[PDB]
Amino acid sequence: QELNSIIQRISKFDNILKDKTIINQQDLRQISWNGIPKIHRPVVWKLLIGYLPVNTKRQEGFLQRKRKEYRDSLKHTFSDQHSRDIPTWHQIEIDIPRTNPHIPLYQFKSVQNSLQRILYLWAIRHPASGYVQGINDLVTPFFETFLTEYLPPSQIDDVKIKDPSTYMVDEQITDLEADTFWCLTKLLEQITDNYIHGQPGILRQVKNLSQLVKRIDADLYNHFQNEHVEFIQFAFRWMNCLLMREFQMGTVIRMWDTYLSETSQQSSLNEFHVFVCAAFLIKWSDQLMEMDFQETITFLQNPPTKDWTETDIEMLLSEAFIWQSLYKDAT
Amino acid sequence: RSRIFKIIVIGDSNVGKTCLTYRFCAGRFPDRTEATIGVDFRERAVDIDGERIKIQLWDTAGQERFRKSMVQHYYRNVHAVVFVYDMTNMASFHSLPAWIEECKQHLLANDIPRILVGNKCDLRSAIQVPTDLAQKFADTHSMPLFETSAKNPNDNDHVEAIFMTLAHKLKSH
Ligand SMILES: Nc1nc2c(ncn2[C@@H]2O[C@H](COP(=O)(O)OP(=O)(O)O)[C@@H](O)[C@H]2O)c(=O)[nH]1
Ligand SMILES: [Mg+2]
Repeated sequence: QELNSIIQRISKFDNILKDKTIINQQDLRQISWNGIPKIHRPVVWKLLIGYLPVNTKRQEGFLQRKRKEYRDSLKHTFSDQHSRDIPTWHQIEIDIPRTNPHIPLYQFKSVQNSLQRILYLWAIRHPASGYVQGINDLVTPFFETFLTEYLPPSQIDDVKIKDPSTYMVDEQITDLEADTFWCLTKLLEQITDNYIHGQPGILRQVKNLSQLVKRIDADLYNHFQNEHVEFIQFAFRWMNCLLMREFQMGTVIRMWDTYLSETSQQSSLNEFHVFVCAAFLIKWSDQLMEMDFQETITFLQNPPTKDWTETDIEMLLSEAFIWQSLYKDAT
Repeated sequence: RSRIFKIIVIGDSNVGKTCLTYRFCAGRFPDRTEATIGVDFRERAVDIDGERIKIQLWDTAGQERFRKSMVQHYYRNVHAVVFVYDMTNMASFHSLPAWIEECKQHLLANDIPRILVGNKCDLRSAIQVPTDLAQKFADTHSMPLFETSAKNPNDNDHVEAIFMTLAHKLKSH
């Protein structure tokens, strides 16, 4: 279809991705900023985040080396060469069954064991933060998205309900775990200071957000002062889990098409995320202006986003982007 | 104008602070919690002797990282503390002197009601923390001990009773 919108967008992505020698990264960024067809997300996300080589002939040998390195790290980790860090192993253990509790995928034992490996290897390789709660959330958009590559297009929508074991052999699961591990590593390198002792990364971001909202919406800011609403009472979770806890997984996945294009190595993740949060907060300004302290905190910890479409999130992202430009000369 | 009282629930990750506070607030046990990130806010209106009071419950994240990061500046203007440990986990009981020390040195009051709640007593075979050990501890810090289950349906009127105890205290200046 030239008149069918999803078919035409897929076609434009094929033109950039398919039958090329070197995939043009700037062309892929421009298009992806505006949403990535679900058929294309696993490959595009990997390219954008800097994991998968843009030179297509390098790709097979690269992944082979990265997937074997992850296997060698598993082998070393579960052997007498590694003394298990029990507090870390245990904190991840007790977070996993509490990760995305209302998505059936996450209660499969196979999925839980995958996430345990990814998160524990990440944590023992990053001793300045260790594992910090909320990083279990951040691994899952990559995990679930990368799984969809292993599904026929017509079952991509069932990814939340099928046990990976029923359509992937163990070796494929290990391959997906590697990719998830290396891509989670690239994400977290963008925001290191967020999870070290004291979480200064988050505290800076919340201050930056306070000051942005004072500038862009002074009335909302003054109302918050009048009611003793502190930004930290709702925005700490916004930074720690990158808004994952305020949206449905489908909205998060779509928003990450844009985060990965925006930050593909052009803005930093920390900076763009604060603009997003300012745009998200100001979206509710009207309802919020009439609210007392308990109403504000309850609402901003349970925002009404369950029915948001890709177009709801697109409008938020484009407003963040515009503000990022407009309200740039502001420290 | 109702009087509003701020109560914070503190203790190690996974001991059941969110389940307990869900009982305080909704008489229900949430069987699919997420790991709490930051500090969850919940309100309960209580009528006591013809006065309507508002109980604001701050359910905290219990990982050390967050503790030493920010829990400290959710300690302002608090009216009562619920300390929580998991009766099946001795370590969670052993973190309690550090939680207490954290309260003292990040605060401006000592005569505030506090309680100590040992949770998960339905795991009868797995209980590691004998009552006598916990009572001595509670006695030392001059606060009442309750051993209970947020999950056991046979206990929920009891949990409601534990929560009314602190409501009553607060209401009496
Ligand atoms: N058996 C049992 N499990 C409980 C009880 N209270 C909480 N839990 C469980 O312990 C785990 C952690 O609970 P949660 O409230 O999220 O821990 P938190 O980190 O302190 O908030 C969850 O799986 C809960 O279902 C209880 O009284 N009995
Ligand atoms: Mg909790």
